[PDB]
Amino acid sequence: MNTVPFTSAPIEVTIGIDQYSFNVKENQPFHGIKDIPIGHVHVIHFQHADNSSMRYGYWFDCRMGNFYIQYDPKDGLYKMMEERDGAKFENIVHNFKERQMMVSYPKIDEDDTWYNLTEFVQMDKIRKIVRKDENQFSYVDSSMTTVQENELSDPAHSLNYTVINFKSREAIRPGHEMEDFLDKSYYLNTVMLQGIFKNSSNYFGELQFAFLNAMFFGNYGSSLQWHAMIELICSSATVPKHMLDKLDEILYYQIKTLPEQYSDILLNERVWNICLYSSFQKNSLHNTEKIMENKYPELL
Amino acid sequence: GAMNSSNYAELFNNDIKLFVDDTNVYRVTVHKTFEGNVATKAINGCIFTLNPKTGHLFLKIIHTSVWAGQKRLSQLAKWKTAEEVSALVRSLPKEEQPKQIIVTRKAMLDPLEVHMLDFPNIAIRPTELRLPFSAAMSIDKLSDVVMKATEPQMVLFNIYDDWLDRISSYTAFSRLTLLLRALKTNEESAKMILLSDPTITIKSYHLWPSFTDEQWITIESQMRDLILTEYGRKYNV
Repeated sequence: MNTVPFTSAPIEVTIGIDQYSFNVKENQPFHGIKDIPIGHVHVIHFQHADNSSMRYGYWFDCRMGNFYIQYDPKDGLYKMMEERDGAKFENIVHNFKERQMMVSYPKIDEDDTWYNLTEFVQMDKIRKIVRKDENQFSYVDSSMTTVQENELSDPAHSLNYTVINFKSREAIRPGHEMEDFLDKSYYLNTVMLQGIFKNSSNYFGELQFAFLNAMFFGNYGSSLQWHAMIELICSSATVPKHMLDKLDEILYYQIKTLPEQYSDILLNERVWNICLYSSFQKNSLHNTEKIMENKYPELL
Repeated sequence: GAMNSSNYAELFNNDIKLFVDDTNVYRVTVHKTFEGNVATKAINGCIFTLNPKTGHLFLKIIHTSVWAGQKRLSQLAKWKTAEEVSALVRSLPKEEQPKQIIVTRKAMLDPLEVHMLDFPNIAIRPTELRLPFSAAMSIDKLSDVVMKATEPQMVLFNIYDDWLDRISSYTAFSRLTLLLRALKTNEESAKMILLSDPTITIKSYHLWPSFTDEQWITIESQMRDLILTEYGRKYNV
């Protein structure tokens, strides 16, 4: 079990850790989050009491270093940092625990939600999508745009998701125009799985990461990316059976976890009605279909 | 964006553009089978691809053999249209390739767009206009060449005959669309109006009669009266 200490909490802020969140008051004696489960990525995120705009946060994995939060009054945000002095860092973490100024990562033992949402998400891949190689953790916020968005302006701050475009030469083999557009199997399996992602796990990892950024930060281009990767699979007639079953599970936990109030902006009506009811894979998402009908029958 | 009443004069600037109409690509007769079930029989069709500024028509004949052994033919028809249009563009010298292609039915956008990915700088546009190009098979010479064909065949026409010698493209397109609108709403009457007078003939290299200017005015008024009459009848107004 690992710890992310906070130097202090100078401004009133809602702090999230994965799917949990706490309200912290201006200059409340808050000094970090403990008992964070080793073995998964995590995201710590923030929304200032004064600016319900720009949710922001940091993806990290505690196996990759000792990380802490420190408010910067110049840039006006809670920053993640790395402490390279392992001894100095154990000393801070122990003193804060002794004084019990830390909240406990509040996991229910029965609960596999966070595992289910992050199963294929791997910190090394996140750091290729969020390129900032001097840090072992990755910053994401509400306003960051994706590479594809930039094409249709600052590249240093971009989400370098894999570009998916159903009306592109990449997607459409010459002479198979109609076939490939109506049946994306060759784009999914040869171009994307075998070519770019190399395996289904990396593909599912990007898909889950895009979902989590749309959910946690209302990052619009991540939501586009999540829907695109879903649609590519659902619009392929030939999909490995193991990928369909896993997809059903992935989507089920994403739909399960989404805040009910956000179903309007976070769920693309066209994509979901097409995936669940028109696509080759209509009949292959039984759990996802069942949870969608019982929780968001309006959208459908 | 879409083409509508507002940007109507853009058809007649010097940016090369083509209308594509697919309504006559996949044509069938519906009949009963011996067992009393319904069946279709395809007949030859055509893609109506027209430069509205110059009159040049690129009439790609679609022979029934295209359909042999294929499923979902109405969907395939859209993709075949897009394939043929794309090949037409590739066949044209660079300086004759259109800058825009305007499809008369929105369902052609994705098929053409996909077929034209090699031409990213050719813009594929829908239209809000309710153009009467389906009535092209009401023009006797176009219908005859389609129905006589024994193989895929491209036949080139000028759909304005020699009218541009005397009127502008804008006026020529307005005449063409009035004639076709009339043929669409009441073919028999439309055709009666055009041929009533046997002393006004169609040149072997033309589609329409050699009306004088004054006779075109009488014709156009007759066509307008036809269209209004049929409107009152349709809607009881």
